[PDB]
Amino acid sequence: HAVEWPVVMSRFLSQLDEHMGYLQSAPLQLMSMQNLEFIEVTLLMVLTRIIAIVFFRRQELLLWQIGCVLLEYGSPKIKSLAISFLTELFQLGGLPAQPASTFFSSFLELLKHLVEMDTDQLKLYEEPLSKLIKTLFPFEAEAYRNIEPVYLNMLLEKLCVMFEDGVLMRLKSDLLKAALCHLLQYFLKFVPAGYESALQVRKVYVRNICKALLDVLGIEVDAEYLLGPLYAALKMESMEIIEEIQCQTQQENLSSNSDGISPKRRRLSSSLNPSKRAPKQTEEIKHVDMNQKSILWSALKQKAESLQISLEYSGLKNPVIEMLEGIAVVLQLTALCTVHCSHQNMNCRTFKDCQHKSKKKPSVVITWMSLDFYTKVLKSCRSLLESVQKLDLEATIDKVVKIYDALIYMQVNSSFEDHILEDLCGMLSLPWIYSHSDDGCLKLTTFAANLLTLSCRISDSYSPQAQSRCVFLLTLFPRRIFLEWRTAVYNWALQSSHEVIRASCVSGFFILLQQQNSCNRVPKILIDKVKDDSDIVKKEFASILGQLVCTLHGMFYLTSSLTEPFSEHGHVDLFCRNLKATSQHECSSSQLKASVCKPFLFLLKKKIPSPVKLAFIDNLHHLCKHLDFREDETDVKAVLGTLLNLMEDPDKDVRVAFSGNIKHILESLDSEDGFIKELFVLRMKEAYTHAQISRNNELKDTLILTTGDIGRAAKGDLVPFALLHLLHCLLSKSASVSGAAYTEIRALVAAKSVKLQSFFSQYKKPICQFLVESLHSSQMTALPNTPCQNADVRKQDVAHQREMALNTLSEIANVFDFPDLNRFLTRTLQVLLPDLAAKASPAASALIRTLGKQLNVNRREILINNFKYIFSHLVCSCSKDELERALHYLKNETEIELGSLLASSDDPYQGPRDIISPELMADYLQPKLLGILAFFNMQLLSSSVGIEDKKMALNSLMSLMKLMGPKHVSSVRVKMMTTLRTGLRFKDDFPELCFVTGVEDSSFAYGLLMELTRAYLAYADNSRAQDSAAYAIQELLSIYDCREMETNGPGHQLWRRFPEHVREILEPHLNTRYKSSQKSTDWSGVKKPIYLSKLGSNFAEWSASWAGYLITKVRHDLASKIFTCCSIMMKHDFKVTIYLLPHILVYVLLGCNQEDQQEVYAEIMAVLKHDDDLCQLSTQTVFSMLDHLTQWARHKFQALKAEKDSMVSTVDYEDYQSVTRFLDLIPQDTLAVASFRSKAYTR
Amino acid sequence: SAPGSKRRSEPPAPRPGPPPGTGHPPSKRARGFSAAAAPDPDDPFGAHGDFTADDLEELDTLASQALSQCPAAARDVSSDHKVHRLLDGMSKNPSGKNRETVPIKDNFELEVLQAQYKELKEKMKVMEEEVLIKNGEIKILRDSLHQTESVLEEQRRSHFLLEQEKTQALSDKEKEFSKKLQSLQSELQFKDAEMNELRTKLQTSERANKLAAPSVSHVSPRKNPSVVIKPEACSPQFGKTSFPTKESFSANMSLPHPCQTESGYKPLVGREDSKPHSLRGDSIKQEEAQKSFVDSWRQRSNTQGSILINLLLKQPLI
Amino acid sequence: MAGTSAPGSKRRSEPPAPRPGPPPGTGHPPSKRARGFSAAAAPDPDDPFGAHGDFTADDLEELDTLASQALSQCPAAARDVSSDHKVHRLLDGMSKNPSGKNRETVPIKDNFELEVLQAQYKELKEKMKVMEEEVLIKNGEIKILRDSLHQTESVLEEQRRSHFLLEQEKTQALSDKEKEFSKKLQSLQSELQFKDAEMNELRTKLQTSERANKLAAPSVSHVSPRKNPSVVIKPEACSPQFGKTSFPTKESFSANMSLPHPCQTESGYKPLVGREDSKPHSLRGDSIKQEEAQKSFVDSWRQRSNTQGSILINLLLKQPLIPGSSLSLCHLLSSSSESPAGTPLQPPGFGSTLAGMSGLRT
Repeated sequence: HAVEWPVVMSRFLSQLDEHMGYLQSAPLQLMSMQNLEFIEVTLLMVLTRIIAIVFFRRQELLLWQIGCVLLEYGSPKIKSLAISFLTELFQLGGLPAQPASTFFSSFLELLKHLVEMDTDQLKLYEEPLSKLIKTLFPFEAEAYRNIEPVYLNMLLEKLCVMFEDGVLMRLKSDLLKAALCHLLQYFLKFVPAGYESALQVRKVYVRNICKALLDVLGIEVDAEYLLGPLYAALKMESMEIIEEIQCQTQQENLSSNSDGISPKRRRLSSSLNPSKRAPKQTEEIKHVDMNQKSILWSALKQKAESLQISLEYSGLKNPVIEMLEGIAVVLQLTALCTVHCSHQNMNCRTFKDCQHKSKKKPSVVITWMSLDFYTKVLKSCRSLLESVQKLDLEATIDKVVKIYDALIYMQVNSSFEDHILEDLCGMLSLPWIYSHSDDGCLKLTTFAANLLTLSCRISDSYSPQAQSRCVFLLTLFPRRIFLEWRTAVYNWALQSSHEVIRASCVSGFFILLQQQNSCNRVPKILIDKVKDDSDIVKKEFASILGQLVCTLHGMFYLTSSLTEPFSEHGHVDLFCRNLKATSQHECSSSQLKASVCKPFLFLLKKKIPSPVKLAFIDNLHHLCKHLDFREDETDVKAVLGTLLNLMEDPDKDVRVAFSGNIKHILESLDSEDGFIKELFVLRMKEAYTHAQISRNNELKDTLILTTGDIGRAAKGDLVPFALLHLLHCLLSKSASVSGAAYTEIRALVAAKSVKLQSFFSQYKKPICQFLVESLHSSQMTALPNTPCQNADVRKQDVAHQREMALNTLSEIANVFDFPDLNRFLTRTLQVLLPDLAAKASPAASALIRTLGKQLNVNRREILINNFKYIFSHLVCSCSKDELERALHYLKNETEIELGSLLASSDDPYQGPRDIISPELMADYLQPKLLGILAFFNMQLLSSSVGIEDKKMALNSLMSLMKLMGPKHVSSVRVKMMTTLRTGLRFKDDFPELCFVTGVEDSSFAYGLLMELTRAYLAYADNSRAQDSAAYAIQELLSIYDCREMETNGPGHQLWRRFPEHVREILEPHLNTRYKSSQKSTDWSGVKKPIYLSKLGSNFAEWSASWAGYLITKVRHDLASKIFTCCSIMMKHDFKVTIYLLPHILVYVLLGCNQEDQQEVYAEIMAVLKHDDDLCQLSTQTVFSMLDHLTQWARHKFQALKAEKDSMVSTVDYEDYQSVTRFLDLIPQDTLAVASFRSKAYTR
Repeated sequence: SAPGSKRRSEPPAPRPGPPPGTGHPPSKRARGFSAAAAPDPDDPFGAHGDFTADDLEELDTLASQALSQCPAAARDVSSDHKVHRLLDGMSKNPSGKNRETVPIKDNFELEVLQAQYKELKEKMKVMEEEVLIKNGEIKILRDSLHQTESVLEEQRRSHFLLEQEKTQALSDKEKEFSKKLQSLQSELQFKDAEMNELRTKLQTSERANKLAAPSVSHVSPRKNPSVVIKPEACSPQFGKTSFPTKESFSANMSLPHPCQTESGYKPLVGREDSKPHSLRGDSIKQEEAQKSFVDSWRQRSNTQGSILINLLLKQPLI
Repeated sequence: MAGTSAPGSKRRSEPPAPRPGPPPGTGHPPSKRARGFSAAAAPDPDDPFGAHGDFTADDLEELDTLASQALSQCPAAARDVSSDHKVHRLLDGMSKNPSGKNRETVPIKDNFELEVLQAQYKELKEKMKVMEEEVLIKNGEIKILRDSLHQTESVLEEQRRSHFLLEQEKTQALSDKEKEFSKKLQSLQSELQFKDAEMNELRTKLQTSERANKLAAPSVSHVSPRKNPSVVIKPEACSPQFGKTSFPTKESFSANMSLPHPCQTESGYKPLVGREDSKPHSLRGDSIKQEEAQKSFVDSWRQRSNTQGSILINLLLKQPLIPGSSLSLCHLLSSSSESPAGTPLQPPGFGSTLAGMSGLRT
């Protein structure tokens, strides 16, 4: 308001700073800026301030957006449309606001493209703008950006033209172009010799306007025909304009060269229309000679008027760009002889003192986009010019053209890259790598095929270049990040040596280091980090982890780089990367052994913490808490893999004590367990007696006193490294206590039982190559005994493998196991009766070719195993699994084995199908047998004869299991169970005639002791949980806490239903575990709500966990086992809790703080009432637990009166009082109405 | 069927055009309290639990027009207490619908521009209801205006005796620990929350923030070494304002013997790289020509920040 | 329930009070023309649906006259005539939407009066282009209350005949009486709208008045002057106003026939005969009242209308042959002369039309 030239222009800056802060005050500046734009519309004076207020127009160019009030913008927009209507003060504006008005009209039309909905008024303002713009085209004085924004609006008018469906007619801008189509000819032909030079220069851009429009639009058929009329009649006007250029060639030789450059820009305009398809270069090749008529200097110098009109036309660099346009028009004209000779005439000039480098870009596009020579020789003709360009000291001049030359290749396999890369990066390490940084970035776009075999200099250039990219250090981030797109085209072998050269560069980065290169090397580590999807690069990421160990080491910018590298490791972490953490941890442990080697300093108090702090960092970089021991399982094995001369022994004697209660004799047991002491030794000659002396330094080695089964487990761990490297070391492993080679086979059968422990090792973790080694161990097992006796459990252990990943190498290994089945069962194929079902089981999930060959190996065995009795016959049902390959012909050979090796027959066939239907070995086999039963039922009109008077049972048993195995479903078996019943009759009930609860009635008797069969409850329940697989580690480690809960001899060994799970229990019978900590953190009234107010998934189990937190003062014997279950059920299944939950309330309400029996009661009522899925599932639990109490009271009250030790039993009768008193808190309608609400109803 | 937002824009368009006409701002409570029956007293029934105008249709957002009416005529105490017993009737009770997210923001933004305008105390009781009605899993815009919500209240929550400031000592950057924000505006929501963090002296920061949401802001800032570009024109200034947070940590951790950072040398790691990039924020080209505000970001807001780089080297040195 | 939608009517008036506080802003209304453009934002968006919606401002309420009230706010001050053009895009769009609301189901009646308020407030060509729009979009097959809005279309054209040469009256001379033959018709207000249509016949001048009238319309108006007292009732001031408008409308051919006397008149004395007796049906009835002091003005109105009829008494006799009658209107002319000589003595008024009527009735 108080707006001087000194005041308002100074006020503009803080206003710009207010704009720089944010936008969107309470709309007051929208009143002010529209007044200020009106003040700018008032502005024609204050000449210093007129440009100084245009500094606000920079902010007004900055504050153009689509995030303002639709009123306050569009009000000022039409006010701008009035300001642009009588924009003579803008048409006579000085310099910057005149430039900013074109920014403002851009700021109009860009923000006009946003959505504020003043629909036709904007189009009325558009016609108000374009008539002002055609007047601005009429009032042509200097500019082109004012035309370009109008051309941006004309492109917007083209966007208005070709929006939905309109054929580029009745367009007022094209009518203004049609008004320009005479006004240009008015400025060309008649009465125009006074001021129409810049008007022609406008008409140049005006012709270029609709030309660039015709290049812009996504065009079509004859809807786009009048969009081709943007130039078609104008081509004759361009033919007039070329004749007018000849009239413009009749210049007075006085400073018209810029207009001639504008005429060249006019010439380039129709060339740019000709640069796209389409419309007749036979017209344009004439103008190409007129384009050639610009210079035509060195060869011809033809006339004197054709000399002086070329001398001033040559100035200064845009004429060489017009020669580069004369390349481009010749690149459009397809007159390659006229192109290359003019390119030779361009090669005749080719120096220009600055301007040839701009002229050489399209000259490098001349012979290339045409591909007028051999596409490998075309590189060298450019490279010979690039040799001159490297000789030119092309400080970004031709280096941009060299950056343009990269994608300009467009036909080269590998070797053209090998020559041309010498020219670029060798200059880049010298100077001017800023443009080469774009060129290296251009290479990531250009690398779609390069570096096939002779890449050992190509990547050696780039690894030198990325090292040289640290010399400016801004391209250091650019270089391999572009190659992060581009180094996918690589193997690992020569890349490792390149990575070794990169390590040599990293060593050079480590050598040439003060603090700057290391930061770039951190980025170069980071650029190597995002360069993933290669194991050698993951080993280079392990070298980057060794650099992260170095980032643990140098600690200045390196610890600053470390977590960022760990974030880069997290950026490399497309999973939880414990896989690569297997062996590479030992490399960092070797770096820790190097840190044990870097422990010569007398820091026995300090380095005992500091190397542990070094061990703390990478483990915290591995982002874990309990990994102090879980990583130590391999790290002590890496300390076992350490030679441990003197520096590692006392380190391990202190670090294990820092790890656990693991003194040098106590952790010698932890060095004996595991036998990776002996197993990961595997380096026979020197270190073994030194390690035994180190074991004498650890445990006073009595090495005969060692666990042979753990050594047999180490023999499994040996045969991992198949085979002779194991088998040589196996002998010394055998001859340690007593054993020998290929021996002992019965101990190898225990090692085959330990192969089931290796299958237990295959159960939880994967390390998938161990199964391939297990097949080699199976090949070694055929080398051991060729034991078909093992093949009962071994094939079952192979069965338990078979879908650990469905990794296709295991399919080859299962074929090898089938070859082992062809090996161990060669004399009999006796187990191949039931292994055919396993062969049916395995080849069910096959979807592979050699599995069909493994099925053809069974069809080989249809000869080779001497196809036989019902081993060969009764497998014919499930055998028909796919019939895709000539497996079908083997199935036809099996149909031969179903017929040639082979009513009441149907009643036998149904009875055959009956045991088949209730088999459900494979779900698909049951689904096949049901599908077999469907067409078997399509043999009806005899089944109705079997439906006589009362319907002749075993038609019943057929129906009986057709319901009984339709108990719930498998997914296709559900709809397969449809054709079970409904294909047959209703069978009214006409012959539908006729011990689960005896366990369930003894389950409350099992609830009584929690000792008798709670074992058979809990352990077998965790056995179902044992195939959580694995996810999480605690879900595995529950079982070891259940092994910590394991106790209680031979009756549990009598409970070995899955004796492999008892073997998995025996596997778990060693490993200590269970560090999952807990507390109360009570919030008990909230817990009374968070029985249901926590989010209902395992929240009742969490309420059970809070009940387990409440389960302190209850019968401490298995309360810890319940607390061991509290470790489990926190991660374990909802079902796993359910087998604890009754006994919990049996435990808790023995005696617990009678006012908090109310809290138990508080769980009950609140879960029912205020809620009503996840509720209703949780309800059934609450039912079920109360039902135990009843029966448990019945077990009590029987024994209360079956007594004639009755003293505490009277206290237990007092408990039986109090528990029944606890039942008298609920009863029962409360429960019953909720059951009516529930899943429903009978309870 | 095709007049949803444009015809609804005509209310404030009528309101602001007459606001941009003439003299004093008693019209801010004149037509508004007349028009206050049209939504709020039109929602006054509260049929349990649903107001009469609010929870029937989505067009109950003339409170944003009332906020636009609050933004209409700015003098000097008029429409706020004129809506005071109306908002104590309506907006006090018809704001804890616990989802509300269709203009739950503009419901608060009505109170925000109210608190922005003038006053001390009537909204200072209303912030207790915002201290009551809060969420940690709000919508991305509902989290966004929430950052503005205590922000407009902060001026009287630092009036003289700070009057509401320790009411959110547990509803502090705990609320900024509703992390994993959305795209760069929701990143800028933290930058406005950083802009909101300028008051409230540093006695008990460990219970309230512990620089841990600021570590989550540093987690954004450790990304911000290369997280943004050309909204870096916002974000590097937000990084320059993140440089104030270390200077704020210099006035807190290097105030008397705390150092405040346990698992945050990893956080101060790329912050030190951002401290390396602090004076090197406007150092790409660095020409001698400046239109209005270009080179002053890493010169003048790095004058204090290169000191704050040395004051990022004060509780834990360089 | 606290209140019904009468509180919304208390809010719509309060929204009209928000429009009145917007009308209590200031002088010249480019911002309200922008609000008329903000209305035109809504007004273009109504027919943009073209499916089961309406002009939502008119579809908001009925008594809420914000379309007139913002136009009343747009009558702030003249700057300059684009405010009288900016709502033209708001005018014809909702008018075509009201034309897209054809047959007037339940909401299209109130549109034309909003258009009439838009016609009366400010149109430079915003009525004339609307008349150019209504030339392309008009349907006149009207009904009872729709006869009033058709006269509101007749109210526009004379108001549009104002500027400098009236600028579209010759274009309005195209819009002639070809649909106006729907008299002997709807009720007293519609007869007052027919008197407004007669006020439109006291308009559309010598470009079309020498064509359209032809003295067979005034005789049809003499049937309407019979109809206005007989085809309905309760027109005590209304037919008095309808006569007072006809007192202007019969005197609308004053300088017309006294320029070159074209006038197309076939029955040039039938309408003057029965209406002058129908004057005595009220004025000699007011001379049967014969009061000196006016009641408030309703006595003074019809007496000034009788003083206007005194000019009409001087009118037909000065040119046409008086006392050439056949019926007892000549016997009522003596009663009109009884009404004359009463009111001539009771005039104390302009002596020119007094003494002429003293020789006209006598």
